[PDB]
Amino acid sequence: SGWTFGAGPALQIPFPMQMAYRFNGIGVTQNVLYENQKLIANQFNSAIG
Amino acid sequence: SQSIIAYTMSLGAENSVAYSNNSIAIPTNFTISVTTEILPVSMTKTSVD
Amino acid sequence: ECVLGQSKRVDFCGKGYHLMSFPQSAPHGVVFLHVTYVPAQEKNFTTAPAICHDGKAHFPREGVFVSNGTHWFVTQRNFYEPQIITTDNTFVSGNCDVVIGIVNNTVYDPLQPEL
Amino acid sequence: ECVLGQSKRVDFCGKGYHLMSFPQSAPHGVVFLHVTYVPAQEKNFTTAP
Ligand SMILES: *[C@@H]1O[C@H](CO)[C@@H](O[C@@H]2O[C@H](CO)[C@@H](O[C@@H]3O[C@H](CO)[C@@H](O)[C@H](O)[C@@H]3O)[C@H](O)[C@H]2NC(C)=O)[C@H](O)[C@H]1NC(C)=O
Ligand SMILES: *[C@@H]1O[C@H](CO)[C@@H](O[C@@H]2O[C@H](CO)[C@@H](O)[C@H](O)[C@H]2NC(C)=O)[C@H](O)[C@H]1NC(C)=O
Ligand SMILES: *[C@@H]1O[C@H](CO)[C@@H](O[C@@H]2O[C@H](CO)[C@@H](O)[C@H](O)[C@H]2NC(C)=O)[C@H](O)[C@H]1NC(C)=O
Ligand SMILES: *[C@@H]1O[C@H](CO)[C@@H](O[C@@H]2O[C@H](CO)[C@@H](O)[C@H](O)[C@H]2NC(C)=O)[C@H](O)[C@H]1NC(C)=O
Ligand SMILES: *[C@@H]1O[C@H](CO)[C@@H](O)[C@H](O)[C@H]1NC(C)=O
Ligand SMILES: *[C@@H]1O[C@H](CO)[C@@H](O)[C@H](O)[C@H]1NC(C)=O
Repeated sequence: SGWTFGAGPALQIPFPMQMAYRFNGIGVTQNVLYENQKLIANQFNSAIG
Repeated sequence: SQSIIAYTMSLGAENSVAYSNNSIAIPTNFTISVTTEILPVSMTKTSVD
Repeated sequence: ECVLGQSKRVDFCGKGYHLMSFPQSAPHGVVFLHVTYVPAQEKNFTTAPAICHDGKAHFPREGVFVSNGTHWFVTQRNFYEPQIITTDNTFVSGNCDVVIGIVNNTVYDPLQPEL
Repeated sequence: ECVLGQSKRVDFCGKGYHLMSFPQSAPHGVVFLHVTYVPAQEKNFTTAP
């Protein structure tokens, strides 16, 4: 769901679409993520590993 | 008849969300809510000789 | 922070999206009344990340793309209000060959019918 | 504030620009994993107002 389950009913949304929402909240446009999705996923997996 | 029973407590009800990579849910109508909160600020001033 | 302004911290001035707060006094204490906003009456839609016009990819400026089965609209995120996709609520970046899930539609240009 | 939402307070949910946070449990305690965003590979330019 994201942050929608802490202020009411839970609403579903795809994870790559939510990552763009969270990218917009720091000042970076959302077209940056959609054109670097695989690299970001690889970095996240390597960092959590 | 009435009696006293003992059991193991439960935590809640299952709310599995319908997740796909192509579906989103958007609310359509709203409510206004008012809640209350209570806080102590001070106590009594006493003196003993 | 709750009475003299509007707060963005989660679950600080009540549960929900903060709107207002009012104070009252009690013997040796204070009472706060928090007024918030709650959504309701959800629905179902199909979504896409971008729309590929002729050789170009269009991204939504402030909303999100939705569909009702046959036609596509762009709406705001916290309330359902569909509008026809135009060149004044989307921006172009690149071509439709790198994004995963890009779909086809048409984008209306509000200048040609004028002349 | 870090798990149920996205924070703007500096150095609250980690060092950097906050993206996400995940909880885990430990004996008599909790553990938070903070996922942030860091810039890199700067350059040089001339600016005008
Ligand atoms: C969003 O939610 C509000 C309530 O939270 C909805 O307002 C309510 O709408 C119903 C249906 O029109 C109203 O019921 C009516 O009651 C009278 C009897 O008083 C009856 O004669 C009518 O036939 C009808 O059933 C209800 O009064 C009304 N509530 C308030 C406070 O005005 C609103 O409709 C919702 N929005 C949408 C788009 O559904
Ligand atoms: C999805 O929404 C569109 C909105 O355009 C619906 O199409 C319109 O339906 C009305 C009512 O039948 C017609 O008067 C319009 O002429 C239709 N629009 C066009 C461009 O022809 C469509 O019916 C909706 N689909 C569903 C499944 O509800
Ligand atoms: C949503 O998930 C489905 C299922 O994984 C994806 O459907 C497949 O997409 C690939 C192309 O990437 C096709 O080769 C397959 O034939 C599809 N499977 C079907 C139709 O059963 C779909 O692409 C995903 N959508 C997005 C936007 O990633
Ligand atoms: C969106 O439309 C374009 C063009 O109408 C499609 O691109 C063509 O795709 C077919 C098969 O998919 C190819 O044989 C053509 O060579 C493509 N044309 C060009 C100019 O590259 C595209 O496939 C459509 N989108 C989807 C999802 O099918
Ligand atoms: C919403 O998802 C699909 C798409 O319309 C529908 O079949 C389903 O019944 C709806 N509700 C839920 C809970 O998935
Ligand atoms: C950036 O500043 C000038 C302008 O290009 C350049 O000469 C210099 O080497 C660059 N790096 C630093 C650290 O100043």
